Amino acid sequence: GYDRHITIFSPEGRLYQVEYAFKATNQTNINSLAVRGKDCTVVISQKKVPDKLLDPTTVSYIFCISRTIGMVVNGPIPDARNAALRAKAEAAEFRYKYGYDMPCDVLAKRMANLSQIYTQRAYMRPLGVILTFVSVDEELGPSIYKTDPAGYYVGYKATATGPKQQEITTNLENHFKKSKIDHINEESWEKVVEFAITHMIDALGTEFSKNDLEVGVATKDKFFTLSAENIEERLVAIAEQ
Amino acid sequence: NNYDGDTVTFSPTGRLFQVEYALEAIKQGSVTVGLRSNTHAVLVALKRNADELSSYQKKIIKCDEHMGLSLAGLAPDARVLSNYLRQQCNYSSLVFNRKLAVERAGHLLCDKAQKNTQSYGGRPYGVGLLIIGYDKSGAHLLEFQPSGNVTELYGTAIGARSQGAKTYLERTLDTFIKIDGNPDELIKAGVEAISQSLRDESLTVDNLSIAIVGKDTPFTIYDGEAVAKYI
Amino acid sequence: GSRRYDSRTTIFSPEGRLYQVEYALESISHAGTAIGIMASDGIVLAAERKVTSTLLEQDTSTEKLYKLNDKIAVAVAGLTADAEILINTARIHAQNYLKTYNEDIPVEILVRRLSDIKQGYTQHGGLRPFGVSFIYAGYDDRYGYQLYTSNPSGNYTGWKAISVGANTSAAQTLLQMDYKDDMKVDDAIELALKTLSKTTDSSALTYDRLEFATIRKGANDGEVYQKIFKPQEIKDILVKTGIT
Amino acid sequence: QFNPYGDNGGTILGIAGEDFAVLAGDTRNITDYSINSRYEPKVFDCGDNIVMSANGFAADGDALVKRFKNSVKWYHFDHNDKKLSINSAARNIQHLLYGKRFFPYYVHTII
Amino acid sequence: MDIILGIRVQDSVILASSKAVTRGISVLKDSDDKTRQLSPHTLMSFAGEAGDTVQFAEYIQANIQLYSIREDYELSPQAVSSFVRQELAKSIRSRRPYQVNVLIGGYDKKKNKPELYQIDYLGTKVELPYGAHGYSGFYTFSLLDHHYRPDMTTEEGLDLLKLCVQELEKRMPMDFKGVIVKIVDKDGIRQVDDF
Amino acid sequence: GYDRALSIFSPDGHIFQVEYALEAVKRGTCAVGVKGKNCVVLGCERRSTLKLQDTRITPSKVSKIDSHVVLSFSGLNADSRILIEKARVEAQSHRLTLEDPVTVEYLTRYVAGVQQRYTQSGGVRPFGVSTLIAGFDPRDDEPKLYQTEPSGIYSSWSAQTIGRNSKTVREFLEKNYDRKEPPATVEECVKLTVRSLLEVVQTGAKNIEITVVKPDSDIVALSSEEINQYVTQIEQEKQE
Amino acid sequence: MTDRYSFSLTTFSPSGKLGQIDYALTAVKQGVTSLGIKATNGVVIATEKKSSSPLAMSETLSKVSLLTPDIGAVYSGMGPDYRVLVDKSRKVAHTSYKRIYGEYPPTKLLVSEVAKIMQEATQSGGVRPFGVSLLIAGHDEFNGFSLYQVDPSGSYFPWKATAIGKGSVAAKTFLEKRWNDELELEDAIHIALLTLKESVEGEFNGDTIELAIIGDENPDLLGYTGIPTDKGPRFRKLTSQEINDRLEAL
Amino acid sequence: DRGVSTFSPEGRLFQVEYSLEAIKLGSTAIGIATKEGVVLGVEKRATSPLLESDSIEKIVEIDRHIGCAMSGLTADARSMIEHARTAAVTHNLYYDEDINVESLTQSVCDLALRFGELMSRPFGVALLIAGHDADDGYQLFHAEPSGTFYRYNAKAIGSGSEGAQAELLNEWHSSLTLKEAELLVLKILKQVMEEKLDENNAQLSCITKQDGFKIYDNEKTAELIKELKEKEAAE
Amino acid sequence: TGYDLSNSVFSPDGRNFQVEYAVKAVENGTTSIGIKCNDGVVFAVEKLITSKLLVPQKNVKIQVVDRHIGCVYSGLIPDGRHLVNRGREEAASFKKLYKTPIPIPAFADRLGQYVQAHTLYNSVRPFGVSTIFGGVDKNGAHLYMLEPSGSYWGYKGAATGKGRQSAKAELEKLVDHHPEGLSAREAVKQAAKIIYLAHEDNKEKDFELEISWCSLSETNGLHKFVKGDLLQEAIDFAQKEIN
Ligand SMILES: [Cl-]
Repeated sequence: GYDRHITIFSPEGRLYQVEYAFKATNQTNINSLAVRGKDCTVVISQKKVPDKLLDPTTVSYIFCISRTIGMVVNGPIPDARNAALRAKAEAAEFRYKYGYDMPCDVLAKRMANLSQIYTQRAYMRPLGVILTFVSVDEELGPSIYKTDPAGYYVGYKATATGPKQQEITTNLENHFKKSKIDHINEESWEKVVEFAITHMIDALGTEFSKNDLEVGVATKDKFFTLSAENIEERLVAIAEQ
Repeated sequence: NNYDGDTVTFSPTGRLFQVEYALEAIKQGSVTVGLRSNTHAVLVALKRNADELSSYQKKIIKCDEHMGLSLAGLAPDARVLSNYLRQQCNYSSLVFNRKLAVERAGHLLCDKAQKNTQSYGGRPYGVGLLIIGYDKSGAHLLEFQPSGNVTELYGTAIGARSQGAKTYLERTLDTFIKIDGNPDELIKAGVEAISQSLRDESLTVDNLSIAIVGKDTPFTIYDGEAVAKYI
Repeated sequence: GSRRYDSRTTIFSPEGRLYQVEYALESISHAGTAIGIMASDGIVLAAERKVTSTLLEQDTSTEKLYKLNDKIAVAVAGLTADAEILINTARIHAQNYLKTYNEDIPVEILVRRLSDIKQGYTQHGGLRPFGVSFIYAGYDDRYGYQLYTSNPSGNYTGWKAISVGANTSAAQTLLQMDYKDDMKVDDAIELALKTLSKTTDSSALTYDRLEFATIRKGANDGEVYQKIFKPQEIKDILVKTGIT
Repeated sequence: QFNPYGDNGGTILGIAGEDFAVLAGDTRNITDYSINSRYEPKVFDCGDNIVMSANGFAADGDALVKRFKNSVKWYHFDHNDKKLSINSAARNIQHLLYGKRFFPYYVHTII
Repeated sequence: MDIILGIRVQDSVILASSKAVTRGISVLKDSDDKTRQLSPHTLMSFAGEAGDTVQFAEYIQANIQLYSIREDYELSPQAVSSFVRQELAKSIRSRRPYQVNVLIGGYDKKKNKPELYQIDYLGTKVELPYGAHGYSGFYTFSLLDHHYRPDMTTEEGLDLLKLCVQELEKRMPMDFKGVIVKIVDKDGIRQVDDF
Repeated sequence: GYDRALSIFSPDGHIFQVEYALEAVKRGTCAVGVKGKNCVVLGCERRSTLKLQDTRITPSKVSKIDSHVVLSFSGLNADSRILIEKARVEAQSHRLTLEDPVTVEYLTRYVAGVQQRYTQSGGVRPFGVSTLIAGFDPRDDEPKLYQTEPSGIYSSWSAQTIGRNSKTVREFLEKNYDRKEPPATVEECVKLTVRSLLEVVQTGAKNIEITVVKPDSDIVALSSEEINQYVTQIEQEKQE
Repeated sequence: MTDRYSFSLTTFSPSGKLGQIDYALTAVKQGVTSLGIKATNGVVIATEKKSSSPLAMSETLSKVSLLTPDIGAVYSGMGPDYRVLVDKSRKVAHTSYKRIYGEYPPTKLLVSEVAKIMQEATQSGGVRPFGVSLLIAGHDEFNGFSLYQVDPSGSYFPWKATAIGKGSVAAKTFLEKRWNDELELEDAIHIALLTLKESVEGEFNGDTIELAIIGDENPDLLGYTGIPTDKGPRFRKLTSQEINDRLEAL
Repeated sequence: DRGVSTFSPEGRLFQVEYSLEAIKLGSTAIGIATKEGVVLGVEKRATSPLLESDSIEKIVEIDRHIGCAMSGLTADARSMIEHARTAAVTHNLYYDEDINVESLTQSVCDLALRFGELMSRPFGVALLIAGHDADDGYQLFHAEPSGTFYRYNAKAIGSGSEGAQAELLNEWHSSLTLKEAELLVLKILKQVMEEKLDENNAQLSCITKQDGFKIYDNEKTAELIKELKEKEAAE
Repeated sequence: TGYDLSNSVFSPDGRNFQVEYAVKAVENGTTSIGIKCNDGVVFAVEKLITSKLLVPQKNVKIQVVDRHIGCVYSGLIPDGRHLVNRGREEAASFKKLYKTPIPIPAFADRLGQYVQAHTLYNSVRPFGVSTIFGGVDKNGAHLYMLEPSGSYWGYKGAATGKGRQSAKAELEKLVDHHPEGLSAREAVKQAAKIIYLAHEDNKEKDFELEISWCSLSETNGLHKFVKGDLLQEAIDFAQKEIN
């Protein structure tokens, strides 16, 4: 059964290597979440540093692709960094060629197209990663677009990825059923970050210290990650309410 | 078993069987010995014939005026690798007016052998080499294995029954390392070393091959009546 | 490496046959039958469309019969997509010859080159062969009217009457029975339709499941005309011979 | 425009006896009206009892001598230390020179 | 090289080509045959750059002979001329173009007609009743404009050709050492030995 | 580029793809070559499961490589066209550089070399073809007959056959061909060739092709009636 | 390194089947239903927008795509494969036609080029076939309106009306009862919506249905005025609101 | 399947070992070296009596001072010979001298391992290379598809090799005359051949300093065959 | 199954078994470590003395990249040399285009992407080494460890090879007992102790110790080998602690 080793069709029209690459996605046992405000797009991810010998500042799954675009990865770090370097190079070339910053959705489509090729070409394996791209696009506004090893991509009101993604997804669905809107109706990004952590806490049923989390924030003209103390400041604000 | 089809495959315990099978070709090869003092480095090799009508397969190859090696295993692979060394020594002379350090010669062979162990379609080299030389830091002896592993030694031996000579040299270490300024004695020690690897056969005049390089001696090979002195 | 997944498309069986060519011929034997009949005053091409649906657009359709130049046409049996690749090559080859020599390409020369391309895919390159058999119908001023067939092996032969695709064994026996050398085009039209009608896997032969073409000198003086039949014209010719 | 050639002057001379041969050359090296060196040898022992000089444009002269010296080395490597006879050296040097037929070594060569 | 002429009459094509090969101040040869038979009923004469001429001629000859063996058939003069034109039209934009001018005289056996084509090194083809390459045309065209008739016999054509050679031997600066004359008709190609 | 080594050695020292290419030859229609005192004759079987053929246009079994040399074959028809084309191109190239047509030995040596190349090149299978190559060297009247096969080996034969049931016709030729006295005339050579095919063929109708090559580019193919006269004559002498 | 897969991955089996093509068609069978209907003065192509999550914005995922101003495409099967095929199809309409003739290709020829691309994925080294069937609707001056189906093999067929994917068998039968050669574009849109409701299970509105037409020229969608011969695209995507208007008089 | 350049667990290359089996199926070739010259002899082995035996060419000239005999898949030898001839002539062009026999042999052996995934498989033919040069005199070399070559005083290759080699071990001495070597090749060929040895199914050749490489006529070999039969009966 | 016979193939778990098999080759190798300190990094490795005939100090295993980075590895030694050769090429091209010597994080990703690339195709084999490397740049000291999968992180301390667990435990004690930081000269001594303690898992053959370091104050930010008096002092400190 060599149809399970390379990306050719099985008798039932399936691609097992693509399916198994989806399972590699959860190998890190980390959950991520993205939401949109009025002015911003917040992405949060769990940070698990098991070894005491690790330098915790170097353990990250959130990447600054360009000044405006951020990307969080679900999957092994080697494949994650492979995707990040390509995304950075693609976004840099787009700007040079076309005279304006690559939109989040266009970079998503491009990375999704590359992923599609690995599902059709035999010599290249799929990357065992799911890529969530975030920005505040100058035309479309706050944006979340997500890519997988199948080459699928779509825009989101909000999204979650990881082993316990379904719990977080329904939690978010139930909030947007209630609020009746497409986003978090909040002025500051600080409170949208707070919303994100609050609804992750409820869905996962765990408490977080400042070193159990990782936060990326996209605003107009810049995407940035938060320090441990920025997150601690945010954790204190949630606790005092 | 299922993991020995090519060099590009690791076994479940992390072994490369094609590299190990290449190592096996060396073990079937005729014994060759290497040893050095502080002034000279000496190769001794037992040559092998097909029958009494044939010549004896030459084991020693000159690389430069200050460097050369002996071989055990696939002889064409030794020709490829010696030719590469000849070029690398040559490049160093023409471009930098510099005699190639025996150590660099080792690093270059290591990296050439390695590339043949990580790509599809290729195969590992099937030969072991003992490189002797005299450069700006004195006399040297190196052992090349086609796994890529190169090792600097006072003395050593590779091939069938090489363990006898390797044990002898390990005992004789303190004696032969201080045979300075005396070529014929360093050779005598190497000829006695290779004698610990003989079975049913003894060293004859068209059987023994000796090479020497040192302080005031270019790399030169002795065959035929020129080795009769040492039997 | 990748050796593991190589089918080795261009090797011999122990019996000295080419696996992939044999299996491609097996594929072609399920395609709709196509018949070519060569008369003294023209050639008939007749082919059966593969099981039609009532909502198929029949007039703006082409599946079996293709024009290579003004003097040569082909009937196709096999994968249509494979056939179009080869048809475009053949069309270009014809124009190359016309550009080089200022004369229309002799039929056999075109047939040989197309057959040579097929041959290549069976000897080198590790690719699957083209799953196509052609019936070539054409005219040139050296041999006049000519019918040829080529198959996935790249072997080609000349015919007075021939069939490709499904039920060739039964079709050939029927053609061998009623064909004679002094035959005219209108007789050949009838034979072609009668043979398909008897060999068809359908209930009854109708206009919407057929493609039809003639190559006559039935233009005005010493020149050749290609007539790819319209739906209504096939409906009429089917009534004129009393099949419907 | 860049001119890839120069003239380094000097002169050389070869005479053959019954059981010997001499190859002489002055040691002066020049460009235009200046002296670069009063002692820059351009006659060389190339091994196998062959002496060689390539006089004219010194950069080409040195390159050729360098290539022929290297040729003698590889002749030994490839043909069991066989001595390169003077006639075989001559033929080899022809191919060294003619190989740059359309961008010549600007030298008069004597061995 | 230098002088090549061609006349198409009722039943044949006649080619006349100068015999001299001159290099510098020396006539190296006075019996040179500046022609190749491409097929039994097709002959090509050539003039132009030294080396180029024979190299091109023999290359065309090899290709037409290859075609003949492959198809067991002789290409028409029109078809051969179009092949030759295209080869020269390719050549003119190459790194080093063939500097060769040709005349092609053939008898079409399907049409039972003689045919003469003039093609220059650029690949400029024309069918003509009479043709010339180089400075020869400057004397022969006007002469033939006067004396040529479309219904002439092979003998009349040869006399008409004698008149051209005579004019060239009177007014041309160089000694071209006479011509080799060849006739192409229904029976193929033959050489007139006494001209 | 497709690189796979398709022709390789097996443990017993055989190259199976070359040996299987010989099986394709064994399946092909029988071909026979017989050389006389002043000629070579090439005879070829044509199978009769194909009625309604057009023999004007169908590829002939014997091909002219040049005006003085011919090539017949047994095996895959499509494969043979590639060998014939290359041979014809080399024929013209030889005339161009050497200013002399090929010898039959040289043309054969070239064809065999091509076949050999396809037995140790990556990504290709061997030719499923064996050839009989016959003719006369330029300005020579000594008859030449050579045989090639998929491996690449070639040799000269007084008479030889290839294809299906070739072992039966070789048997016939081995007792009916005298080396001391080859068929002294064209008629004798054509007859011995037709006789040898009649051991294997069936009806001597449109099943046998005969081509006669004489010195100085004298090649002609016999028609049905001409061959049928040999068939008729041989059968009447047989009833004895 | 380098693509060592220079050999075919789709080959003939002893029975004559091309395995990978068959299996690709199986993938198309699993795909969501899409359909096309040809009227006298236009063509409609439609499909269900199967949402992957209610947090996903299904407007950002377009299943019906413009190829040229007069040609549109829809599919059944694997989305990613379709997306890259649309990219390639849009480019080939320019490189192999518009950049040569200064006008857009007729439907049959663009279809022919897409079919070629899909055929090559069936024969070339180291690739699997595309896992999609396409329905391409379009108009051109000399052929009028047309509708084509392109399969994984590279085969294409012209249709009066058809469906592909999940419930294609039932949908085709529904279309046979309703189609006549006098259908006006609005009648064809009505039948398209009726046929799609049978195969759709959940919500059936303008947000879960994607539908586009090939009809009259739309000068208001051109973006400029002043050239009389340029009159606007015949391809138009119906809005979510335009679909709901027609779902009341259903 | 498996890679073409794969090692066995015993440290040998599968394809090289398998090509050695192909050579054992080949026709016998024998070479003997003397101080008066080197003799090369082969069994022709025609597959059928209708085949004209003089067209079987298993002894071949490389240069005036170097000759060659073959055994195994002989079609494989053509490009080896073509390379050998070009190597020999090229060396003469570059150095205005004859190329050493050992240098020629090493050049041919360089082609041998140039296979893999270069040609698709090793050569299926072994070569006996015999010649003379001024440095090392008369020489005989056995060139294998492994890329290895040994110098031999005498050597047999092909189907009858191991029996013929054992015979050569007893017969060879350092004082053999050329005539003695000629007879010895005929004698040992007659022993290992299937069909009865004559001038039509066996071929002799030699290389001498004075006259170079010569293939013998069928008339010349026939007399040596007659001289051999008479000498064996004479005791 | 058969999922483990070819590199770049996902198993049904989502794993690349060939990489996991390369990890087994690393676990078989000798012990090597890295200790990050106040203003630099220290590297040490265990060199098994197979025979008396090995020339002491003359089979050097720690390698320099550029002039400011040091690299040590466990597993298939030739594979490690290949990785360093690439590392040197990457560093040279960075210095060529950007003038400044390559930063350590930048250098870490260069090796990472290159090793990750050898998990993408079936025509190459994964690297049979884990590599500990680091140095000093404009932002201070950095220590990294890179594995066959291409995975790497920054480390306070790092260990790989047959005695990795023993060495890791010893490293964790230093991190706990020195929250403010360890000095370069102290870290050299500690490296010697840890290699001697990690030698217990390989105690048949006795060994030779090799240490190197980069420190802003002690070596001026350049990579240097520890030799002579400083080495013997570090050896003695280690000998005192095992008894
Ligand atoms: Cl793209």
